[PDB]
Amino acid sequence: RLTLTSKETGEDSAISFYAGKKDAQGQYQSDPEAENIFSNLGWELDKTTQTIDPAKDKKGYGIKDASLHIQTAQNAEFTLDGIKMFRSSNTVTDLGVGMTLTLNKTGEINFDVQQDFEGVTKAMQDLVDAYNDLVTNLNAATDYNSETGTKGTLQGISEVNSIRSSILADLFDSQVVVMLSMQDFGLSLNDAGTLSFDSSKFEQKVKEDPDSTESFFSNITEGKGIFSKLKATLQEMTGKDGSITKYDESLTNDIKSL
Amino acid sequence: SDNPPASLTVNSGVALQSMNINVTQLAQKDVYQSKGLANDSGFVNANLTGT
Amino acid sequence: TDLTFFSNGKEYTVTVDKNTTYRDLADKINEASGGEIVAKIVNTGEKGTPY
Repeated sequence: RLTLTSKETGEDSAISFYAGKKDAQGQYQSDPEAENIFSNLGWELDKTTQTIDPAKDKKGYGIKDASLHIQTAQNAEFTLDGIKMFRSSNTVTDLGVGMTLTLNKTGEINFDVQQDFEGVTKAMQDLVDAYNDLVTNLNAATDYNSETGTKGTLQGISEVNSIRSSILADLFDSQVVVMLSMQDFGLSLNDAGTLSFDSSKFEQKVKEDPDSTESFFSNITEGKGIFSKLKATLQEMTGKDGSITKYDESLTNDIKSL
Repeated sequence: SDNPPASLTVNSGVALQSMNINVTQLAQKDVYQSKGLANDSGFVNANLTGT
Repeated sequence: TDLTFFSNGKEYTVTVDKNTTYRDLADKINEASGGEIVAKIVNTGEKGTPY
């Protein structure tokens, strides 16, 4: 048996397989009885009588020929907050702004959109780790070693001490109410290299009020937020006209003259 | 629950909300299976003279 | 005219003119009632877009 189905879904996709010899709009033939198709493959469920005239628009007539219709095209039926909603396909892309609904079966569902802010923990962890490693490297650069092999290698260079102190300040820095200090959200600002990130306190205080936190941390770019000051300070340091380049250029010219 | 009758995907930036959704019927397509049961795919109706 | 509303003992009023539109109305409702009263237009999924 020949199976004939619509590529699309929805009642509008109804198909009528009509034996008319272009009776529809090529030229009116008044439904000629082409033997084979009219006798085996006409597809208007029970139409030998001219119920649907082959008009110009929606020309979907056919024949009673063979079968009983198997599966009827349907429009998906939704109920959003008591509002009856219907679409052509199971895929609803216009439910809301930036939302897409896909249908699997019928029933009742209760979705809830929450803000996903889990990445903040990873952010703080990465920041504290990088700072710990950097300050460890700096100390090791200007650590006094009783072995005296590297006792104050770069000692006398104010760059390292200025950097360490300035980042410690900007981290310990805050604004008046708004965080009083980074330790407000579990960021346990300990001694240099011993900083720890208390995930519990941060997560708790953010889940309690994510709006104040988001505001104070979006002030970062007025009352510029916390990490904005770091973005400025580290920029001045690592800048092409920054102090790092000053010491570097001095040492680079020294070897030329030498 | 175990089997989500419908799946809602949300992009970034959308405001927070909750949706009370109920589904009652799936979208379908129209199916036609010929009742004329031929025992040969090469069945030729030679009496269809002309076009 | 003045669309006077009363939610949980809180009064809210919205002026309406001859140029009233459903969108304008919804906006005025959601603005005068500062979020207390939700107003939104839904494009009903039917043949005549019966908003």
